Parts: sequence; structure tokens; C-alpha cells
Amino acid sequence: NYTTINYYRDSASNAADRVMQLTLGNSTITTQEAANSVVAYGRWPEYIKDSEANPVDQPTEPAVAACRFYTLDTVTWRKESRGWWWKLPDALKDMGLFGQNMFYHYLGRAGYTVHVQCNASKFHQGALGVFAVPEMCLAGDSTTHMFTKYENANPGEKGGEFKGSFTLDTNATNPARNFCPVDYLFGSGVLAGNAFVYPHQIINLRTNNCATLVLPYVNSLSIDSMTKHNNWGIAILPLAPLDFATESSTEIPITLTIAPMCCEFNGLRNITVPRTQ
Amino acid sequence: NYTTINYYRDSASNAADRVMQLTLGNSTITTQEAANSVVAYGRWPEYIKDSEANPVDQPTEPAVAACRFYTLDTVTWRKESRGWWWKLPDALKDMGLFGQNMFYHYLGRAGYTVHVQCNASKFHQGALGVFAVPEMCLAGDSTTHMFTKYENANPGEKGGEFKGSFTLDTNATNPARNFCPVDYLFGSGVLAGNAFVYPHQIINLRTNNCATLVLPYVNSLSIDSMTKHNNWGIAILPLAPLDFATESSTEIPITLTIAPMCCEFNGLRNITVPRTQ
Amino acid sequence: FCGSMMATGKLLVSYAPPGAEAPKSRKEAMLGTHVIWDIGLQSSCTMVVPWISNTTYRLT
Repeated sequence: NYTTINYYRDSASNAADRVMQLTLGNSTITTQEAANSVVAYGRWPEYIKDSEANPVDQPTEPAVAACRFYTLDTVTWRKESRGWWWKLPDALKDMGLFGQNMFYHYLGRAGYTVHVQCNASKFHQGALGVFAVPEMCLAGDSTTHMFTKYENANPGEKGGEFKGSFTLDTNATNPARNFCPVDYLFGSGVLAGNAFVYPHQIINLRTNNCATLVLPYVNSLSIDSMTKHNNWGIAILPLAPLDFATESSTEIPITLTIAPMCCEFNGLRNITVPRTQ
Repeated sequence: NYTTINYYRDSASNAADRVMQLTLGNSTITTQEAANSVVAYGRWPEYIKDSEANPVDQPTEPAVAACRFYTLDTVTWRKESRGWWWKLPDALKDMGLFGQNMFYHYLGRAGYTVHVQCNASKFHQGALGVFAVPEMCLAGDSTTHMFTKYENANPGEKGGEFKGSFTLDTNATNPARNFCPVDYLFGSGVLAGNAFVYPHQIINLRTNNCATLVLPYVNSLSIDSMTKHNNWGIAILPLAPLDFATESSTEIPITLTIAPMCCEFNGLRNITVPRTQ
Repeated sequence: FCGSMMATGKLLVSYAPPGAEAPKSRKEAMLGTHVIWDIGLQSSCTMVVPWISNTTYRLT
């Protein structure tokens, strides 16, 4: 036994599976070759509780008007693809009434259902790692730290691509001020092979055609500014390169469908019009 | 006594006050010089009941996102003003997420809270009749019947003005195809003095500064196309002309604030982009 | 679907209630009622067009 007694007031001073259907609003997704679906950290998206509400004004919950699947621009997977990234809610800023509520309010909160679709025949090869990264900070391309500008950090539904090797932006007069995400460094100075600590799913073309990730709202705050802060980052990397019948030049589309969930907005004002690239 | 017996199957064959606050969504209206508020036909707006639902697909109810006050362009009341008209939901087609839901869906339904505001001093004169007319059909300006085109019939938030006298559009090559609403005929071949059969309020500048009309959804159908059909028409007429201290040239603003209520939309598709004037 | 067993695909069958422009591309069509049909062991798909009408009856 030992005896412990606190001699101070403040406690700081104390000693230390395959067939699935997803319906949101007026949108429905059917899948037959699914590898199940992952709920990030086992937490389903939810609305702010009265015990955690910071803003006092009544929130607006568009529900089905905004809690529905929006499909982003399709990308092409080739043998030379290094990977793609999107930022949420940034990727949905021009998507129906969700983007309208996003830009008309000072504070916004939403979870997501991300559905990545990549169908290929039984004679194709390749694997895609689909990772949901909270606070997916990406490295810049200049000797100046944290120098990436807002326009490039928020590409929108197109997102960005990973790079095979790091290139330094030496243009002093007109710096690019863009990201330089290196695929094997995961764009953030960490080995990509460890990226599986994040919620993820692998689309192995021999097994499944799609991946589904249910992202809860993750943040150090109950609600934040959606225009300032991207809660999530979706990163897709080719773990196994695409291959097909030795024909070469094969390319298959990857489509991304994101549904915001449990959307809450506070602080209605005039609409925000961010500066464009 | 008399005896009646039906000899057929189908039954058709058988013989024959001042201080008020209105909060909708994130919008609030305070009034101190109100002449109460009228509920048209004594019916409060409501959602479609399961016993009357024609469409089968799940509706979307944006609630606070669209059920909120939008303020239209202010008009000017002069001594020479003959009156103004707006069409609902046409006047709100470019108003936030309400217009977005209106154009993204094939079917829409909504009641309204119309708040007309016209403040003047205690040394002003004039009365405004504010009338809510179901199916406010207006007369055209050509010898061709029913020849008014869609672009003019749906002016938007600006609405239209009544005319002192009827003018015929004789331009055969480029007909105006616009309305010609005559103020004393109420724009529809009926004496304006009888327009009080419609739900209405009078803004008498010596008594009240505002009028409030709660319009239920009125139609021969439970739900209709908002782009094709204007459920309501708001007509404002000077019953007593504006006058002030004999100074002349006096003009006071009239502002219109409409909040849709109990919005229901069905038939989600790609957005409708109507042809512009 | 009356192709071979070795054929695979996904179709989108869409119903748009009236009022807007008739959908000229899949991007417009997916905004209305629709079903995504996967052609596999089951070669038939049913899309129900729901009764969405202003009037209680339609003309023929």
C-alpha cells in the first residue's frame, strides 16, 4: 500500500456483406460486390446533443434536402496513377442545397457516407486503399512553411492527385503555393503503409467493386466553420497497380459518391463567396 | 311527406392585436402598429395528409432551410401608383433553398405568411388594400385570348403594376404578350371594390403600418407543379391615394416579406431552368 | 436483359415528374426517381413509376 494526499486546489496540480442498399433522401445506392462497410471508429454520425451545444441560436437541419448522395467527378485509374485526394466538406461545396447551407451559415457540422465505386472485369488486377483521414493536412511545395493558399487547399469536387516524387517550387516571382502530396509519404511525411491506422477499405478488383465508409463528425469542437476547416480527407491510393490482360493502356473509372449525414448549421448571414483559384 | 327511390346504380343519376412577433427559421418580424393578422379562410397551412397524398415517393421537407421569411424588392408608393401584384410561388423562385427545392422537384406545395410593411408618419394619408387571390388570373393586352407568355406571367420578386386604363397591344410583328391589369377591374374583369371577398387586410396609414396574411395551400390538387402554376396572387391597391402635408411628390416604400410554410416537394430530378424574359 | 451470361453492366432507369426539361443526360436523370439496375444472375429489373400527379386522374 501507499498513501496519496492532494495539497492543492486545482486538479491539474494532482499527480498523474456483398449485397447492400443505401437510401438517403431521394438517393439510393445498390451494390452486389461490396466488401462490407466500415463505420469510422465505430461511431455513427449524430446530431449535436444539448449537453455539447456551443452555439445558442436555433440550428437548421435541412435533412433530406442536403442529407443525400452527391456524385463527384469521375477520375480515371491507369497504371501510372499515384492516387487522388478530396477534402470534406470542401468536395461538396457546390452540391445542391448542402453547399447553400454551407455558405449561408457561419458554423456547419456533418458526418458522411463515402461510397467509392470501381468496377472491373474478372481479368483485371489492382487494389485501391481508400482512407478517411481526420485533419488530412498535406505538405506544400515551397521552402516557406504552411504556405499553401486557400484556393489550392480547397480544389472542390475534383480534388487533387498524389505525386511519385517531391518537387520543390522555386518560382519566387509567382509561387504555385500548391500541395505536393507524395504517394508513399501519404502527403504528410508519414509512410503510406501505416495509413491503415485510419479508417479505410481496400477495393481488390478480384473481390469487391466498391467501398463504403461512414465517417462521424470528428473535430476538437462540436461545430466549426465548414469554409475554414475540412473535417475529413478522403485519400485513394493504388496499393496494387492496375493491370489487364497485358493489353496495356487500360484505364477504369473511379466514381465517388458522398452523402452528408446529420447536417447542422448555425449562424445564418449573407452567403459566403470564397475567392476562386 | 314525399317518397324518394333511386332507380340507378351511379349516384350521379340521383336527384339533387398591434404588437406581434413572427419567427420562422432564423427570421423574425416584430410589429407594433399591426391591424391583427388574417388567416385566409381560417385554415392554417399544413402538410399533406396520408389520406390525400397523390405522389408515392417520399417527399422532402426542407423545414427551416426554406420555411423562413424572404424580403422582396421594395416598391415605392406615390400619388400616381395604381397598385402592384406578385405571384406565389413565382415571387420566391430566386430565394434561397426554397427556389432550389422548387426547381429541383416536379411537384411542390407550400402555404405562405405574407407581411406587407408600409410605415408613414401621423401626417400622412392613404390606404392600401392587400388581397390574397387564389388563381389570380390576369387579363392580357392583345386581341388574342390567353396569349400572355410565360416570361411575363412570372415576373419574379418584382411583380407587376396595375394600370389606370386598358391599352391594346397592336404590334403584330413583335407583340408584347404582357399582362394589362386594370386597377378598377382588378386585372380580371371584376370590379375592384368586390375584391374584398378574397382574404385581405387594409393598411390605413392612420391606424396600422403592416398587414399579415396566412395563406393555406389552396388548389384543386393536393400538390402541383410550382413552375407551371401560381397558387396565390398578392395584389396591393391604393384604396385611398397617398397624401402628405400638401408638399406633393411624397413617396413611401412598401416592402413585402413572404415566408413559405409547410413546404413539401416530390419528384426530384435535374434542376429546371425556365426560359427568361 | 437478353445478352449472354458473360455480359455484365449497370443501367440507370429514371422517371422524371413533369415540369422541367426532359433529362438529356444521366446527370439530369439521376435527380428524379430512378433505379440502378445491376445485370447479373437476375436479368430483369422492375422500376415502379409512382403516382405523382396534381390531378386525381390523368387524361388518356
